[PDB]
Order: sequence, then C-alpha cells, then structure tokens
Amino acid sequence: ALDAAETGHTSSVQPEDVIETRYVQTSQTRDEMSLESFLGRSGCIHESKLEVTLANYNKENFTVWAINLQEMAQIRRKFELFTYTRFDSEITLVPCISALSQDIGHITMQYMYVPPGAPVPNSRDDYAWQSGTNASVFWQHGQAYPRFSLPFLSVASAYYMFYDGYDEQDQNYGTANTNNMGSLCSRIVTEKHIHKVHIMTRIYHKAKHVKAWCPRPPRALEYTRAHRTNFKIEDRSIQTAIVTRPIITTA
Amino acid sequence: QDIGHITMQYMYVPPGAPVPNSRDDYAWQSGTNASVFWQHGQAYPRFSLPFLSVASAYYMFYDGYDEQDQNYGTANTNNMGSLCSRIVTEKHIHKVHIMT
Amino acid sequence: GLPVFITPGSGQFLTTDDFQSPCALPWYHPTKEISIPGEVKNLVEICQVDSLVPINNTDTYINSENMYSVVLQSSINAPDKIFSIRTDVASQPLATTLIGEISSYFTHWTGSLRFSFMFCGTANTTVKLLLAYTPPGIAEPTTRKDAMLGTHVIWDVGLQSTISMVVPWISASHYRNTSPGRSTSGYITCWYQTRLVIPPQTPPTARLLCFVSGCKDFCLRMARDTNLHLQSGAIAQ
Amino acid sequence: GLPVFITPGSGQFLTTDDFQSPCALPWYHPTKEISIPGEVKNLVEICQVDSLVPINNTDTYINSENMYSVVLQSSINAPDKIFSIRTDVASQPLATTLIGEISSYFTHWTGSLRFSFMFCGTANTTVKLLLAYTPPGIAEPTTRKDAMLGTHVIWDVGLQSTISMVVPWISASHYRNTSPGRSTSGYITCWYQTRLVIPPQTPPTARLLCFVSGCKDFCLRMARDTNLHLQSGAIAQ
Amino acid sequence: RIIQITRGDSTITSQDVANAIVAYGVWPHYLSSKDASAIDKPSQPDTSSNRFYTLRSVTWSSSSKGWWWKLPDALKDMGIFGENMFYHYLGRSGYTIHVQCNASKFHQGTLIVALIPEHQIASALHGNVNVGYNYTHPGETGREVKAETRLNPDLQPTEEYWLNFDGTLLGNITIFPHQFINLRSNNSATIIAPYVNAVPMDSMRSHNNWSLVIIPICPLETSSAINTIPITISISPMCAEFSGARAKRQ
Amino acid sequence: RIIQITRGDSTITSQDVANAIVAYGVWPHYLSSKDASAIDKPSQPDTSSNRFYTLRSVTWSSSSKGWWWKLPDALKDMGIFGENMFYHYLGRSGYTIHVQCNASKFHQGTLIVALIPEHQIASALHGNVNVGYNYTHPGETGREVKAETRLNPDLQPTEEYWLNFDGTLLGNITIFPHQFINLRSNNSATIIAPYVNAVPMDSMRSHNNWSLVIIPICPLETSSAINTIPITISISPMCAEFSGARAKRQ
Repeated sequence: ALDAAETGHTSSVQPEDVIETRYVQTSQTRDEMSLESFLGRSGCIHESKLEVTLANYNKENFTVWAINLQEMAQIRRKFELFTYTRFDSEITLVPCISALSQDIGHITMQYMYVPPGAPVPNSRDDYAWQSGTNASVFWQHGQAYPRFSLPFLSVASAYYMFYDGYDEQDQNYGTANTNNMGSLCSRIVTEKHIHKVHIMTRIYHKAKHVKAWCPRPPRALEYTRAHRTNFKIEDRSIQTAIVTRPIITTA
Repeated sequence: QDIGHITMQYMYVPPGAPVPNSRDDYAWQSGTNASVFWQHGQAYPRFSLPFLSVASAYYMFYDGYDEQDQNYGTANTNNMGSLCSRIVTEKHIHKVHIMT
Repeated sequence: GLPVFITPGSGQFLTTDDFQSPCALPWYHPTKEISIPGEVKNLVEICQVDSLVPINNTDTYINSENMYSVVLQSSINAPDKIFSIRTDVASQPLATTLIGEISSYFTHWTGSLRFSFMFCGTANTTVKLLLAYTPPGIAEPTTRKDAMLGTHVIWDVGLQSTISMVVPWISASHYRNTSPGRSTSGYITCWYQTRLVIPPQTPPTARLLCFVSGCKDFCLRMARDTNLHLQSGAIAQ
Repeated sequence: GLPVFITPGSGQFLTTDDFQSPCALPWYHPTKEISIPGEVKNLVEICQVDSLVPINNTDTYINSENMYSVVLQSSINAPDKIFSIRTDVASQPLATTLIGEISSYFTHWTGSLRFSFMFCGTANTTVKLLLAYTPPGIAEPTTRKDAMLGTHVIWDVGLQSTISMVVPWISASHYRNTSPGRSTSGYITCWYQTRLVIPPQTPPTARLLCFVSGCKDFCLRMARDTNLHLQSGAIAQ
Repeated sequence: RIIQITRGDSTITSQDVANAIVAYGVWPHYLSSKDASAIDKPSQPDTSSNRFYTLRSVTWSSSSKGWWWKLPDALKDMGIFGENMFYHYLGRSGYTIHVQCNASKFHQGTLIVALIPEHQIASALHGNVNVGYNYTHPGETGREVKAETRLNPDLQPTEEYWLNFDGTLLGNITIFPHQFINLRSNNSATIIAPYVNAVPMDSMRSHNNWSLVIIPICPLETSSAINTIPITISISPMCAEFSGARAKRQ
Repeated sequence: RIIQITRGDSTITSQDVANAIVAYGVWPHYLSSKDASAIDKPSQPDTSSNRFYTLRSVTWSSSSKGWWWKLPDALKDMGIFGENMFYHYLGRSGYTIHVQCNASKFHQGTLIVALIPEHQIASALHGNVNVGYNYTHPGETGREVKAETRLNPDLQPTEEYWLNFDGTLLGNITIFPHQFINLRSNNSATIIAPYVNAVPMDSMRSHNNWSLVIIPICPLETSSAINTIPITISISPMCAEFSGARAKRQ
C-alpha cells in the first residue's frame, strides 16, 4: 500500500490489497474504450459556406479551405491528446442548399482535393475544374450524402499533432510547418441561373485503422489560432474548466 | 407555395452530452453521438439501437427514488436522455412545419 | 439485376456509423510505421496514469500550482477534518484530472479508483493521517470517528514517500452515470489521525499532494462529446 | 455494380415488417442478463393464470371488489338461475379478465376455456350447485333442466374449496373471431342444484368468486391493437 | 393440509393451510459470482437475520378496505435485519411470508394476498403530483386503506384498492404469486420469494424491491359477538446480504 | 535506493534516488535498416558524445515559478555533440537525464520533472502571433519563468506554467514520463528516453525533437539561512547519430 510516486511509476496497484473482497466476475469489456472506437466515430471538421454570386457567376462561386483538424473543438481534442497519430479517413459530405429565391431548381456542385502544388482554381470557370488525377467528386440536389475513404497521407509515419520548431528558415512555429496537406475545394457546376442561393457543406471525418503516439494532456481552455496552441485570448482571462468552491473541507 | 430541398438532422443525446441550445449550436457537430440525416425525397431512416441500460433490463416500474427522495418511480431509473432534431438547410423563404 | 428491395435507415449519414467505403485515392500507398515509442491501444492505459487532483480549487490558489496542494498545520492538537471531496468521476474538481476528462468523454463508468498521497513536508517530520471514504446515501462526515466507521486507511508515514488506497466500487448498478445531476457516489475525507509533529525550528508548515488513477478494475461506456470543454463561435486560425 | 432491379414494396415503412438493420451505436455492448426470476416466452403462460371475472358488473358493485363476487340466498327453496354470462372471450365482462385483454389484443381464438368457482360461504354450510354451458344457436336457458341438457357439472361442495370445469371448444371453424359483432359463442349459466343450507344462526348469506383461464388447448392469432383501452388526446408527462 | 416452517432461529405452522407456491418456482439463494456487481465479500448475518419477524396487529371488519407493505422498508426496525440494511448502501434478500388469520368454523369472508413487485403506486390527487417518501415508506406501520382525511393528499398515494392503487384491474392481480385466506379453505396463507431486481443487488432504503398486498375480496362476517378478527403477518428475510458498509442511514 | 550511471566517459550517482522509469520501457538504440530514410552510413561519435554534459546553475526560492529546455537545442554547445549536430542537416538521439537538487533533512518543497515531446508552446500575447526562434531555441541558457518585462513579447512564449505554457492543465502532466524531486523522498531524480519522432531521424537545429520541464509544485523552504538551493541538470545523448554532413550551421 506504500510507494514512491516520485519514481514516475503509477502507485500501489491492487484493489484487493485494502479490501477483503468477495470473488466477482468483473467482466466489463474495454472495447468501447479502444482507439478504433474513440477516434473511430465521425464528427464535423469544417464549414464550406458559399453564396452564388450573379454579377460574375463565372468568377466567384467557389471556395478553398486549408485542410486541418484544428478548428472544430471536439475533433481537435481527440487528436490534441497525443504527439502523433495515423489513420485512414472516412470523409463525409453534408451538402445543403438554402434558398434566397422562390425555387432552387436542379443544382450540381463540385469538390476537389487540392494537394499542395496542384494549380488552385481562381475562378468558377477555371480550367483547374478539369481533374485528370486530382480527387474531384460531385453532388447535386436530391443525391445522397457523398463520402470517400482517404488513406493516411503523410510524408512521415504519422501526422504531427504538435511540432517543436520551424520550416528551416524559422517562421510558422509548430504544426503550420509540418501539416501542409493542402486544401479542399468546392464550386457550383450548374451554369449561370436565376436562383440566388447559399450552399453550405458540413464536412465530416472519422479516423479508422487508427494508431496513436505518446498521449499528451487535454486542452484546458477555448481554442484560438488553429495551428498555434495560443490560448491567452484578447481582452479576456483564463477561465479554465476547473470550478472553485468556498472551502476544501466541504465537498 | 413551395418547400424546395430541405435537410433535417437527428441526434441521440445520451445524458451529459451538451444539449443543443440553438439551430446553430456547435453541438450539431457529432464526433461520437449517434446523429443521422434525412431530406426531402429520401426514404424513411431507421437504425438498430442495442439494449441500453446500466442494469440488466429496463424498469417498467420502480418502487422508490433517486437517493434523496423525489421523482418516485420510473422518473428515477429511466434516464435514457433524449432524442433531438434540427433543420440542416440554412435560412430560406419557405414557412414550413416538420413533423416526425 | 438481382431483385433487391430497400429497408429504412438507407440514405442517412450517421456520424457513428460502421461500413466499407470507396477510395478517393486508389493506387496510393501510405508511409511505413517506423517503431515510434509510446504505443497505445485503448484509453484505459491513460486511466492507469496517476494525475493530480486540483484538490484545493479556490480563488486563492486556482491561478497557480497551489490548487494541486494542501497545507497542514503542525501547531494543532485536534482530530479534525483536513479536507473532503466527492467521488463521482466527472464531478468537480476530479473531472479536471485526465481520468476525469476521459470519464467526462463518457456516460457510464465502473470499477474502483486508486488514490495516492505524499507527505511533502520536511524529511525530519512525522505524523499519521486518516484517509477515508464514505459510502453514500448519507451526509459527508463531521467527526473523525464517523470516517473511522467508513472504509479507510491510517497512514504509517515511514521512510517510504506515499500512501496509496482505493475507493471500493459499491455502486448498486454495475455501472454508474459519469456525471451526476441530482445524484451522488460518496465522499473522500481526510483527518488528523495524530497531530502533525515537526521537530523544533522546522518550518511551522507542511504540504500534501494527492493523486488518482483507474485501478485494474476500472472501465467506461457511452463515449460522448465531453462536458468539460466549450467552444464559443468560430475557432480562428 | 451487379445488375439489379427493384420490385414494388420497396421504400415503404411497414410497422409489422421483418429485416436486419444497421447499428446506430457500433462497438457498444449490452449489460449481462443476470438470472432474474419470472421468465416468460409467450402470452399463453399469462393465459394459463386464473383471473377473476368481474362477474357482477353493475352500478351497485362496479366501483368495488364486489363486482368480482356474487351473493347467495340460503332462504330459497327453488331450482332457479343464480347468474349467466356470454363465453366469447372479448365480450363483457370476460374481456376485462387478463385472458380477456390478451384476447382483445388479438382477432382469432381457439381452444377450450377453464372456469373455476369457490364456495366462499361459512365453513359449516353445505350446498350442491349447477354450473352449465350453452352451445349456441339458441337462447340462454330459463329452466335448470334446460341447462341440464347443456354440458354441465354438479358441484359436490366437499372439504375441498373449488370446483373447476371447462367450456368445450365447439366452434364450427377451428378458430372464432375474438370479438363478436352480430355473433355469439354460447353462455355460462348457474343454478341452485340443491337449495343452499346454512346451519342455524349462521349469516343468512353466502359468497361465490369465479375464475377463468386458458386450458392447455387454448391459442390466439391476429394480434391487433386492443379494443379494450382508449387514449384521448396527448398523454401528459 | 399441515406445514411447519423453520428459519434462522424461529418457527411457524399452520394445520389448516395449502402449501405456498414458491414464486416462479425459484427457491431463494445468495448472489452468484457469475452475476454480481459489488466487489466485497458481502455481509451474511445468516441465522441472526434470515429468521422471522412480525408486524403490529391490523384488524378487520365488513367495513374494512385493504392493507399493504413495501419491502425491505416494512422491516427497517427488525433488529439485525433493520440495522444491517441501514448501515449498508446496498443489499439483497428474498422473503418467506405467512399471514395469520384464523376464524371459527362459523365465519365467512375471504382475503386475497398478493406478493407484488415495484407496484408503483399512483397519487391520490390528479395532475403534476407524485407520492411522498413518508407514505411510500410507511415502515412496519404499513398502509391500511381508509375512507377519510389523510393529510398532505397531494403527496398521498391513492386509496383505490380495486384499481390496485395504480390504475390496473383487481382480480387480474392473480398474475402475481398469490394466495387466498378463505375461512373455509384455510386458517392462514403463505408465500415465499427469492430476491429479484433488474440489478444483482439494490439500495434497500431507497427502493422497495418487493411489496405485499392483502385485500378484503369478500366481506368478513359471523353472527358471533366477535364481529372482527386481527390479522398479523410474519416474515423471514432469505439469503440476506449487505454491501458497502458505512454509518447508519437517516 | 542507490544508483551509478556511466556513459561515454563520464559517471553519475545518487545514493538517495528511486530508479528512472525508462520512457515507455524502450531502452535507447540506433536506427534500423528496416525503418531508416537517410542513405549514408551515419556518424557514430559513440563515447566521445554519448557522454554527459551539464547546464549552467539555475537556483530556486519559494518565489520561483519554473524552468524548461528544448532538445537538442539545449545542448548545441556540448562540444562534439553540438558541432556534430550543427554540421549535419539531420540526426537523431535519445537522452539520459539526471537533475541535481540535494537539500538538508531540514528542507521542504517539491519539484515535478517532466520529459515532454513537441510541447508546442503558446504565445504570451493574444491574436495573430507565434513564438520567435530566439526563445524556442534558448540554447543551454534555457527558459526560467519570471514575473516581468521580457521584451519582444509578441514573439515571446507564455509564462503560464500551470497551463503547461500551451493551455493544458498541469497535474495531468504526469501523462508523460516524469519524476518528483521531493526532498524527503530523494536528493535527485532521473529519466531516460530513446529517440522519437514521426520521422526516422530529424533536422536537429530546426526542430526540438524532445523537451524537458521542471516545476515548483510545492514551494521551497527551510528555516536555515540557506534560503535557496541551486539546481543543475546533466544529460548524456544516447545512440547519437548524424547524417548529411556539410558546413557548420549558423
């Protein structure tokens, strides 16, 4: 029952030591507690909101987003739990059309994974919508939710959840160095039409076939700056998840 | 005069999940909560839900309390939490009722 | 084609589904898994880690190390209470421990908890102390003898640094809910079994640090997006 | 993909369907079935339970125990009728029995019914009584001898408490409909086979209680949302 | 039709009774290592508490309407059983019950006795109300049923016995393990039950894991000047067990 | 509770210490032909650099708040190790670390030492800011934590030690391989680690592939006039390797 916690090792391990127990079939599975469970449930990642511009329909009606797990808190906190992690990815698209007009008609929408050094589309009419080898995929009104399996991408063994330095000329400290996945993209595929509409895609992912590397403590406070671990918010104070009580002798 | 395309969310909210307060609440994100979608023209959604209870079986009745003595009977034992629903399409002109 | 017909539950997306899916990136191949140290398979190994309670959760200590610590008074001839806490894994302050957060990510819990305690005072100093647990349905104790009727340990503060002990699992149900609303799991409570005795002109003071972890007994169910943390608005970048 | 083509009956929901379905909650595991007493597999074991008829369904008894009971008059030198009932399982009052309700949850029934009767009067008291059944297509009897032409039992009220007897299944069809509209299954009918005799200065009265259950013969089909109970509006909470 | 009964230290008989049906045929037993939740080796008072104890005299008349109890609360004061219950967060026990109800050869009337599960009693009043602890837990004092003026009525249970106090029909009550005191048939009646719950053991004082009902299905009478008879009930707990020892519960 | 230590040419002891947990149990080793990325046979200085080196004296008080280092940068000046690092684009090494912290039998207070991974430090200031190289790479000079006036604050890391300088709770920090200097328990503390990265070897000067933290969890005191004690740390690199030789890095 006595130990040296200062060893770093966990303390006196055994429950039968200080209770005169009856034998019990303690027989409760840890399988929900598995990584292929806890990481392996999907969640939303990012919010591709767009307005269909009329005045230059051909120019404006596309978006691009830098791929990261760092700007929706729940998913972020799953991964902000380790040094590194590796997984294959279910990716799932929840496209939504919102009408600013009496109807929407038929609408079709493009997505593209833009790995870095693909030519980024500049225009809803850009030749970059052609995609001989880029993973590009389509959705339209009344179609089911699109999904794809994306394998583990990194040039390294695992994604950096954190990093402790720079790209070699010393800026962008941390994940903004290592985590250059490039970007997702979206664009209306139907040609110019009269209906003023917003398209919103909620994009979801689940990590499966997962592996993870050296656990690290959970985030204590609101996020702030995607790649950066910054937490001291402007004109604000560090109101953590800990809550105070009047006296330590009162539960 | 029309409905257009409409999409709708459901979530099982087990107790101590953060309950959505708003149609824009971050709680619509659902990394592990069972959340599911329907939209106009889609077939009827279904899922298999396994037997849930912390005990062997659901109490159809109960003969006492949560330990400080109110809510007599099933209102003690039968805390499954809640189902939830929410329109997923963004703001649009059609006044509509959704009934599930 | 084969005659087929379609069941309900088709055409939805469920964030907690389970299926095969087609590849976005066929013919690709991942980088090899080098033997990185620090393997993991489950959350329970994190549960096995002792983490400090911020036991001393008040204004005068919160913005500092000191909320992990308590101060003892060698001046006092008394049997009386040093501190007490709940035992419900997602209650304050315990929720803020890493087992707390992992439990806060979950709805059901089971199995006994390990607790541990170091006499952080001057090496020359002696005491023996009562660490005790209260089986609930009852108020938190108000005499040392009350806690002596509970399950408890008296700490022989020998050469060895730490006493470690367990709240036995005494839930009626095999699990309990991880966060209580209008509900309770019992109390930790701490008392002067002897007075604390420093030798003369030692600092008139001592420190204690307190640890918890899951025992081999411990487990969870109903992973849920945790109580413990909030996002307001957009996360900027 | 495989060439497939779609039959009608696709894309509906039927509240009485039968299929596999995908999980909302994969990797979950249920609590173990401890050996709780009071197992059940079928409704027929409930049918096997004797339950009281509220035989005496009138204003003067309904809001009380007394509608389960009948009162007998030891003062009477007569052969005459004590009571009578239908035999159609979902008819009043029989429907209100638990076999009644289970039958009311169903559209078809078959097999013979058990009926049982206790002489609840003073232990010192004697009688013998006629319990009889009427095969239908005919009026409910108006003399004891009419019932004596029906299938019947004469109760030797010995030391033993209860007479028990069966309406034989004599439906033309292997089943009958559980509720008759403009239809009939036959009658139970009850008569003074002797006069009831108390010994002197006993209470000038006696009680009888009446029971029914499914025999080993009994069965049902076409489970239907029962006649017996109504919901008006929303069920508040 | 004769029996003798022996539990823990104490013994019972009737020489005019028909044997108990054992509830669901399951003779009482301790928990199993295969099914248990609690970790300790639990408290077996054995003979010192799996023994009989009995309730204060009720008495009945043609005018009487019914009586019931909820267990273990009805036995909270039964020495060893009572305190061993109050000092633990959890326990479990079955019961052997016999009801004592002799009359003369010259009486008529009948009671139904039903052992009954959670028996979740309905309120007296309508609307947004529920039963208060004092009444769900009447102790050994029990709940006789009466015509009038029970205070705090909003928190009282209903008196409606023929609706089984829950809005279910009497006479179907024979769905549970049951017997009749019928003064011709017997002079006493008996029932025995194992432990039961959705859980392998339970918070004794917080939940009446069993309940017992006795109802005047047929009115008591005799011509004799002894116009009324007492009833009393004796119970032994069975395989009684307790776990999570701490202070005495309030 | 006694140890002796011997690496490359140099030796260490405490006769009041409890042994290091080896980080994740993986005793340090060279790269494998099965896992490697770099093509050359790499630089093994062996004994001449897998040997101890030690940092300038810090010293602490009841008023003190914390200290940390980032590796390999904290050792850039350790002769053979330092230059062999600076002359290669890549390398890898684990570490053996011991922290030296004796007091009298008549002192109290405690430090936690945590070995920590990429430990991606948060800015001091809010908003669109990040940490500048001079501060992420403090060299052997390290980062003690102080109350006041650190210039270029927009590029400074936060001083918020109990938020682990990254917005995570202290006390959960025991998730990493760690020890306590507790003046009763020990007079010194020790930890050893293999190499680690998402990559089989790494750009040493460009990325602190490991980091080390020491925190005054409990305030230093004694009644003696010696109101303060130094701390010092010694490190040996382990299995140290370097690849892509060219000029000295600036």
